[PDB]
Amino acid sequence: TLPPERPLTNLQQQIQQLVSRQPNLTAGLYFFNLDSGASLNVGGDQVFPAASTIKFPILVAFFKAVDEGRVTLQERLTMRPDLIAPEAGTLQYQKPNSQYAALEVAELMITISDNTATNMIIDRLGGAAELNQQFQEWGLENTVINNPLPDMKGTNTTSPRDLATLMLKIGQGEILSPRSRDRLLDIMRRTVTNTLLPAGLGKGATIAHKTGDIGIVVGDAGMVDMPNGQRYVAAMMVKRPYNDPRGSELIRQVSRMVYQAFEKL
Repeated sequence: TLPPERPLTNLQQQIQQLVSRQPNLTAGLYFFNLDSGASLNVGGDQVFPAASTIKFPILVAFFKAVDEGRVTLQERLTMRPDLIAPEAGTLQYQKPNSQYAALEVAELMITISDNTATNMIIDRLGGAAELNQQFQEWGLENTVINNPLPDMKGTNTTSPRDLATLMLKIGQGEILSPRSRDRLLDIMRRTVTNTLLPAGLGKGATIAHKTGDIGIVVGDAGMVDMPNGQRYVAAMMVKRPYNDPRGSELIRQVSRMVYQAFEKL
């Protein structure tokens, strides 16, 4: 039973000030503390290229199909030539039409952001339109798969609010069965890219999250448990000049600010 949003208006103003004084960076972020209801929303509703953050909603859809018996964890998925994609991933180095357990593929999609793995999962789950439908059903108003991954062009979209709100639902025990939820969270704690939201967290904090980076956009979203007992959801996306390190640094800084604010309180 959740508390109502209570905007941390002063910290929101500080974050707003910070994200707008750097040229050619456009940020959006949404944070929500499950205990205090304290919230931060600075451009959180705005639509952004999803980059690999989209793989999080896809993972939820994978486990839903598993819950519903439509997919099993050990069934074999084929890496068809049409699904193979460059950029992040290890499956692309394997022989085309080799096969992998559905769970292994869903895992790789998140842990290492495997693009071939992602396209395999999207295909197995009925394609982009089918998944877009599901995203709408979960209330994800701006989360849309328009093209296969890696989608470097950035045609796939989401919003910080969409991502955080999905994680909030999952954190609360909605959508997925207990078994599927816990496995999803396990997988989202074993990702290899922890240079954004986690880099602003204090010692002892844990985070289930998924990053996305396509050069023109960088972002991350997840759920943090703090050693003081508190829990919050977090999502931030930054449009930037191609590969600008300022964008990644700005996420670390906002992450830090928020974490330290929740510690004070």
